[PDB]
Parts: sequence; C-alpha cells; structure tokens
Amino acid sequence: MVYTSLSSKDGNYPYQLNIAHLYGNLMNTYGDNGNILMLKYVAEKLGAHVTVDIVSLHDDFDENHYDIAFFGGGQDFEQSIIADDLPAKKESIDNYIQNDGVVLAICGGFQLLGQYYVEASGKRIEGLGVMGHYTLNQTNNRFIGDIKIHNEDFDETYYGFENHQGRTFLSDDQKPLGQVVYGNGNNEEKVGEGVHYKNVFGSYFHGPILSRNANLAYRLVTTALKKKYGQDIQLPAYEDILSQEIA
Amino acid sequence: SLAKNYEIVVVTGTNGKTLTTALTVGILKEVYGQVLTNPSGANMITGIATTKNIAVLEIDEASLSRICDYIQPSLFVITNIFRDQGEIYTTYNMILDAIRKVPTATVLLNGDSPLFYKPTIPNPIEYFGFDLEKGPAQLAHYNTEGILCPDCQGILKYEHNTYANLGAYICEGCGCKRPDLDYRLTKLVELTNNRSRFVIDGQEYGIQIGGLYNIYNALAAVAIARFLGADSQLIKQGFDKSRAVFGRQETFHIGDKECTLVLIKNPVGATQAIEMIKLAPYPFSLSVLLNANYADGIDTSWIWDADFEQITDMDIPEINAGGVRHSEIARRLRVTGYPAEKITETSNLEQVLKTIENQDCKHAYILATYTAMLEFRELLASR
Ligand SMILES: NC(=O)CC[C@H](N)C(=O)O
Repeated sequence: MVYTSLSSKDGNYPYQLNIAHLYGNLMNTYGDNGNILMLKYVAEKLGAHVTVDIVSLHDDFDENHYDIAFFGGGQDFEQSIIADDLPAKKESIDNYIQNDGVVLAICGGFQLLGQYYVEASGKRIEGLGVMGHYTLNQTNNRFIGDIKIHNEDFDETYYGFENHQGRTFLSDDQKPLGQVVYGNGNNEEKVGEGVHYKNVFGSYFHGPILSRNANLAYRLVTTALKKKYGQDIQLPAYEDILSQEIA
Repeated sequence: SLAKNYEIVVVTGTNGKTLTTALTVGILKEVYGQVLTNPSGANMITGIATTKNIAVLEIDEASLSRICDYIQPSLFVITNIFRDQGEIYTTYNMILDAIRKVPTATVLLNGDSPLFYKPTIPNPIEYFGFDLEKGPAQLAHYNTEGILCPDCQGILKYEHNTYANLGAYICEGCGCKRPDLDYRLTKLVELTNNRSRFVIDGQEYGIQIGGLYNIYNALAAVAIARFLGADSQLIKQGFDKSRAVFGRQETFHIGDKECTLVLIKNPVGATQAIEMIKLAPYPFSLSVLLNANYADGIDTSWIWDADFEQITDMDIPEINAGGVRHSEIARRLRVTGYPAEKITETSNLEQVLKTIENQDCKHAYILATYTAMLEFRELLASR
C-alpha cells in the first residue's frame, strides 16, 4: 500500500510535484534518505507543493502520477528482498524512464536500475533491467574515499564520498554522471562515475549527494518542473534561492 | 581453573549492558547480599573478576562462545542488538551459537524486538516488554531499520511502537506478531524531559534522567530479579539505591540562563534526544554542535537520518549551528523548515557560549557529539 511519507504544509504554491520514494521503507541507510528532504526543500523554494509517497514492497508504481523518483541505497539483505519484488515494477519504471521521467538513484538503487549486480560473495542478483549497465563483484576490497566529478554537458562539478564493493560498467548508450577528477567512481578504470541516461541520475555518492551539491538538487527539481509545466516557465534563479547552500 | 560455586547470569547485547548489569547487581544485593560482578567492560579475562550465592557478568558478544566452554550459566539476557558504523544477524547468531553450548539455561530477551522471535535454540525463552495499550496498526517512520517480518519477509506494522523498531509488532500477511510477554511494563506513568515513572509487574519504578530508551534498561534489570524470585518490594528498595548509574542531567547556570548539555551519537540516539526535549514544558534555545572524527563518527551524513524535522513543532526561538562541521549542521537545520533567519551559524564555540549568555530566552538545550561536548565542557570559567 502506497502512503504519503511527507508533504508540504498548505500555502501559495504555483506548482505541484509528486515524488516517488522507491522503497524508502527498506533502502534507508547511510544518510541517503536525506536526498528526499533536499528535494522537498528545494522544490518548495521554486514554488512546488511536494507530496512524497513511499512506493515499496508489493506496491505499484504509477508511471503517470510521479514527477521525480528517488531510489536510495540499503543493506545487502534488504536489497536482495527488493530484487525479488522488482519484476512487478519493470514495465512501469521503464515507461517512466523512457518518457524522460526524472530519477535520482544512489548506490543500491543505481545498481538495481541495471541488468544485475554481483554481491561481494559472488551471488548474481538480477535488477530491473530497465537500463543497460551491470555491476560486478569485488571480493575483499572497496572503493572507499573522497571524490570529485565533472559533467561536461552542464559544465557542473559534483563532490562526494564513495564507499562501494561493486564495480559498475555502463553500456554504449549511457554517459556517466561525470568524468572523475579524483577518486575511483564506477569501477577500477577511474574514468567515469554514476550515470546520466535521460533525466536518470545515478551515482555512488554519499553525503548525501544533494546536501553537498545544491546545484544537482536544483537541476533535478527544475528539470522535473519544466517537463510538467513546459520549458518556458520562469523559476527563481539558482543563486537567488539557494544562496546559503553554495561554496 | 575456575569456580562454579555460583548461579550465574550473563548480560550481552549491543547497547546498554553496563547499566543493565550495574542495576541488576544493586537490586540483587538487596536479596542475596554479596553479588559477584565485573567492573567496566570484560572478555575472557574475567577470571580475575571471579577471584548459595549469585553472579551477574557483562560479556562481550564475541567472547561469549569461548567462555561458555568454561562456565555454565543459568540465565542469558540480551538487552537488544542494533548495528553501528549485514552485521546484526551475524552477531545475533554468534550469541545464539554460544547459548547452544548450555542447553540447561533460560534465555531472557527483549520481546519488543522482532529479531528475537522464535529463536532457533532448544532453550526455554522468556520475554520482557512494554505491554501498553494497542491501537490500530501503523507503520514505523521510514528511516526505521529492521522492519521485515522474520517469517513472511514482508513489512511489519506496530499496534504500538516505543522507539526504533521496538513495540507490539505485527505482519498482516504471515500473521507473525510480538509473542506473549513474561515480564510486562504495563503502564508508562510519567515521562518528561527529566524523569520517567513506569509500572512493571505491579510495582512503580522511576528514573531521574528521562529519554525513553533507558526504561528498557530498567525493565531488563527488574525482569532478571523477577526471574530469580525477588519480591517487587525489594526490587524497588535496591533499585533506588543503585539508580545513580543513569546519572543526573548535567545542567549549567550561565549567569542568568539554565543550559542543559546532551549527547548525540547516532540517528536513533539523536532522535531519542529530540523526542526528549520535545517534552520540556518551557521555551528554549537549541544549539547543535557537530564535530567529525573517530569518536563522533567520521561521516556527518548520519544527521540526515536523525529526525530533526520535529523541532518545527517545538517552542524554539533561537538556534545556533556550531562545532567543526557548523556548515553542514546549519544546512540540516534549515531543511526542517525552521525559520532560516533564526539559525545562527557559528565558527567558534566561544561565540556559541556567548550568544547563549546574551540570549533573551531563559533555558538553553545544547545537543553535541562526544568531542564537541568535551570541548564545550571546557567552561573553565564557572561550572
Ligand atoms: N552502500 C553503498 O555505498 C553501495 C552498496 C552496494 N550494494 C555495494 O556494492 O557496496
């Protein structure tokens, strides 16, 4: 049963965003559900009344109802339980993604959008497969450390902390979220980090990613608003509304 | 190379062992007189502590298995098992493997945790819990960890929830729910920012600290005494003498102000402190001091899972955002929807002490990480 985890107070909001917190119940670890609180906050500052719904186990994803979809990281066990549930949501999420729906996926979330991921032990776990990437095994070793990337298409720099066993390998039709400046990012090759499909934003960044990078928070929420309310709309400037959150 | 002249109780779990153990001793001294225990922490080198009557040992999760080769305990007590920074279920099965070695023992568990539910051991199980009034089933807050039914694998709900994932749990598919409790906290009598008073199996006990997590420590202590046939009247007599182990509130007069200093370690701990100060009957200034290091947690991301969003419903005029990571905590505090104008980011701890000194409001709460608190505890001016 889907339920409304959060909502804006009543007020004078031009716009209306509906956020799907995919598996917020189970994928709640390492601070990364703070990303839900950052979207909400940023969306309110751009005149959106936010309504965050936990779409979780056994539920259905309404591809036509939601404007942003967030998919956090979780514990190994929880994540393999989720993996079994996912084929019910595959057609819905694919439609959402392909109709240019905005997504922010993190760690396990990111991995699970792809074809598969392999646990540290070596167990293969199938993902949605709405995307082309896979994530590979790393026995007894992690990519832990500070990290900085740059997305050449937005001339934007995102910073974070990474800590993951899996080694993600993007497909030919995917770009990374950015090129690595320092850190490991997606895999052993230290080239690319995360993903950027078409309004999908994957990453392994802890922080959480939207606290540390207000510029990505702004991009996600505006990309969503402009898609719903048309590209012509005029939103408060990045520097005007988020002045306090800018290094 | 050991003395087994002793009915012996071992106390393990991730949180609150020392308190539960220290309390259990004080209680049992009022029944058996001489109660044998071990100071601070202890692994296999507890023979030194040991060199008719009863002993109560604090044992480490890890070390347990080894020892249970040597000693043959009558009671195993698990206060609870939470994770820190797949690691819960392995330390549970580590303690559970030790307990197989001693099939004669009874195991006393926190019934309110789902993790303890039909343990795969032959031993007879006894449960303590908050047996409070059941409402209609509600989900726990989404950041609550460990909410899958241990049979159905589906999502648990709560007929009532104390804190974290503890309470009268129920899966609406499997049917699995919190088992019948053997030692019942039947009524939560009082609970403020400073005290809690509560009823367990006929008797009222109270602690002069507040915050609801501590009651579970008292419950475990009382439940042990009851398993050993102690009179509820003697339990109280000795409970009171040994209630010092919770400690007083650490309030400071700053000239004209009364400021209370409170520790935060982790999301569950922080939320617990927040829900405590929510109950204060007056307005106060909230200062949050965030440092990042070994002791305080190397990653500040944990504050994003702490339920600070509850401050908007409190009577708070001023906020200060201090400590080494002043910049990150101020952002956290903003994102609650608290008036951004009234959050005062503050480079230096001396400046925080001063803005409190010169505030117009009369009480001030300061939540701080371990080191931030030690630094601030340098009020080398007057304490
Ligand atoms: N928690 C994380 O940062 C990543 C989780 C992921 N399952 C891994 O490969 O480790």
